[PDB]
Amino acid sequence: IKEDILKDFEEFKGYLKKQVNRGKKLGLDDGKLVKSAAILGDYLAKHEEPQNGEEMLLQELWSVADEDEKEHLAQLLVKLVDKQ
Amino acid sequence: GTIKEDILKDFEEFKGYLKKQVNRGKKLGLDDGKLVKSAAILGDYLAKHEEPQNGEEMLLQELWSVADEDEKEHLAQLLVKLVDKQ
Repeated sequence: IKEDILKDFEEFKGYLKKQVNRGKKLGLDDGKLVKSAAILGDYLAKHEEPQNGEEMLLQELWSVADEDEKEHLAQLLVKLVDKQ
Repeated sequence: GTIKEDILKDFEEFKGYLKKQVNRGKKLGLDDGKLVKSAAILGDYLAKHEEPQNGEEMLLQELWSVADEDEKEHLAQLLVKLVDKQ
């Protein structure tokens, strides 16, 4: 797998992991437990300009997903971030 | 506007490649008097574990690798909706 492809993915995954940590820490600051899926879901709801194919695909998938599909996609994305 | 033209084009090509998978898949089934679902075809496609050629494919394969049986069926369904968009 080309080096450029991998690098874009690792950067993408690192960005999402930082999003989750920041969200969980802020929650902790307010005495609350915040779920990873909720944080990632809020990130996708922001519609940030896609910078790579990963973000472009996620935003397109999000745009055709119903409410239940959105929750499941966010949950699946958490497992991707968390490993995998 | 904000999305760089190349990121869009790459997605358009990616989407076209999936649409290619589906059409051919449906064509093969039709010739055998069978109706094949797009989600089944895209699922078989992801099951091949083809080497990713772009960010779109890389994300899809990584998602597929952590998905349980239900999540795989649902992601394939969502991908069909993405392919048949606009």
